[PDB]
Amino acid sequence: GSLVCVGTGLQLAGQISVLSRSYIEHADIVFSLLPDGFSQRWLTKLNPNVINLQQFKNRRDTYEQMVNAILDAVRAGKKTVCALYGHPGVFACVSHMAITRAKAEGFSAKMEPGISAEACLWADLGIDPGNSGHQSFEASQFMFFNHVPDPTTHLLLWQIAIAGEHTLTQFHTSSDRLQILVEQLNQWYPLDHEVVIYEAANLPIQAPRIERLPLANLPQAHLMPISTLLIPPAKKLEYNYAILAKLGIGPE
Amino acid sequence: GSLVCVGTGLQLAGQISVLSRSYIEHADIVFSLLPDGFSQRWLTKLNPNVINLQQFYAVKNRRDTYEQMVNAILDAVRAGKKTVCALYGHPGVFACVSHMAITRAKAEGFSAKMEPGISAEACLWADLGIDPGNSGHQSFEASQFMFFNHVPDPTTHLLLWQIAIAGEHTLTQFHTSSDRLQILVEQLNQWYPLDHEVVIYEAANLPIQAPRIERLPLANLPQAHLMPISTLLIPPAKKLEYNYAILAKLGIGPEDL
Amino acid sequence: LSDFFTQLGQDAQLMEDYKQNPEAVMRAHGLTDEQINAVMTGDMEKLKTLS
Amino acid sequence: GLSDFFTQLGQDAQLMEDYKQNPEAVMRAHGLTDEQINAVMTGDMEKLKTLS
Ligand SMILES: [Zn+2]
Repeated sequence: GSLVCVGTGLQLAGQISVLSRSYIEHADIVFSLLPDGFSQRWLTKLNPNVINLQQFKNRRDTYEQMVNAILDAVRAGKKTVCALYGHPGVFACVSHMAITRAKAEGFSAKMEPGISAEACLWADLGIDPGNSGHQSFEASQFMFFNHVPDPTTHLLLWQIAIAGEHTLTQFHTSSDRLQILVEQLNQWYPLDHEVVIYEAANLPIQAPRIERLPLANLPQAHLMPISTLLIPPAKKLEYNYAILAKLGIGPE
Repeated sequence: GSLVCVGTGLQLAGQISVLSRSYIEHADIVFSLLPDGFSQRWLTKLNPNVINLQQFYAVKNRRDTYEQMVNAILDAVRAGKKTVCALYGHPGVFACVSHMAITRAKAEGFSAKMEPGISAEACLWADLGIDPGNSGHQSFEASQFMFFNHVPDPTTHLLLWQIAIAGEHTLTQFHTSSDRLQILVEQLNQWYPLDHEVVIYEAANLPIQAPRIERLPLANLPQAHLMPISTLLIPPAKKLEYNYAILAKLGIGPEDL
Repeated sequence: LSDFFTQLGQDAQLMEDYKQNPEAVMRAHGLTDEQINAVMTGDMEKLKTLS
Repeated sequence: GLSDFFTQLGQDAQLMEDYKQNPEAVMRAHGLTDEQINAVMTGDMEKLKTLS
């Protein structure tokens, strides 16, 4: 048995690497975890032997039954291939878990890179991150932990739709959660600061969503699972005189 | 006609979108800018009508070479040719030519888009098996991280790109690579100990070739042999700490999430 | 319908032909006006039934 | 010849798996010289650009 986790991307059918697609064709069994059903049908016509994991209660126990099911196949000695949405190693626990436990059982397990929502964002917004630089955080993690963003460079917040996802103790709406985030970002960015709600197109007949709005209107915004918030810089660059001095450049 | 830039990823042949590959197949003309010749042949067999843009290079300033590269592409678009540009990795990440060609194409009113592809970063995550959404992720251009003020969050993975030419300027040439690197080490020492393990990464081109993954202490960085595509990965130095403040509002504790 | 979105997402030729003449190309595969309308309108939700 | 191989290896998952199981045999079945197989197996990339 063996495990190989591949990514389909955001677009349908067309946004998967030639190789990753080959893995699905030659897989003895495939474990799908895609959003829409158009993607689900496609996969099937790509390989008849497909086990949908959506069939599988806390997320702790859901992924435990998922991983367990994937392994069973690998333990039986079937060349297993796990097809996930976008990139199989980006905001994806099932893969890292499965690979980890397969490595722990001596089985061969790896992961092929695919196109993440971020890779799409750069193209759709004609942004080159290489020159500009960027930062990425899971919205929730950015709330529950101490993350100090650099407001001179782009800031992406993934899974902004489920930001503040936690166990129930008090009654808060999503807008209440988003309002807290807005307050927390206010430590660096003003309320009138323009942000962008990006949503990668799934279907080739659909265009990506690129809504701009002040940070203050985020709570009211209607968000989606795959929604990501882009927070462009709000502070100007400054010379790093310290390091410039060392390099040989000072007042010049 | 139209312009469409596509990325071939890093790996040869197999690390490209099914659609992007289709574009190269059903295109009147194709302008290429790929690394090795194995990749150049691959493209040829995929479409015989290929113009290699490596020829526009040298003595000439880069912005001049690009000017020509870009003009050559528009010449095809203006001519009414369904043009496709085949770039390495992601056609938008570290790609002045694509953005220039697309911007200028759009200006003249030509239909022009950019299809996303697999970047070196996309590979870095899979190769090392690191999930950026785990502890976060920060990317900077080394030189830009040295020239300008960028305070990194040492709870996240920090990526410094183009580490080979880190600090390269006309007024810094009197320094050797080892020197500039040393200066970068002194800077990072502010957040990262000298013993901290860092990783130099380079994605593979050929399927029989492996990605460079050299683990070493930050201190031995100045000695390390770097490559133009080389990138530095500084893993976290501190474990994330809860925002007990924000946890207070939602009325939960660390044990509830 | 599903086959069309699949071909349209993979085939760069069909991709372009679509932008040349959306409606006509969708006929060429065989979609009703109600669908073509939902595609042209922009109601993704609409397509939750023609599927 | 050698170029056709690398191209196939990069895009076929089956062939990719086979290679990593039995590099030599697989290369032999695609008619590579013993020198090519060697260069590949020693990872001498300069000598492949020699034998192209
Ligand atoms: Zn990133």
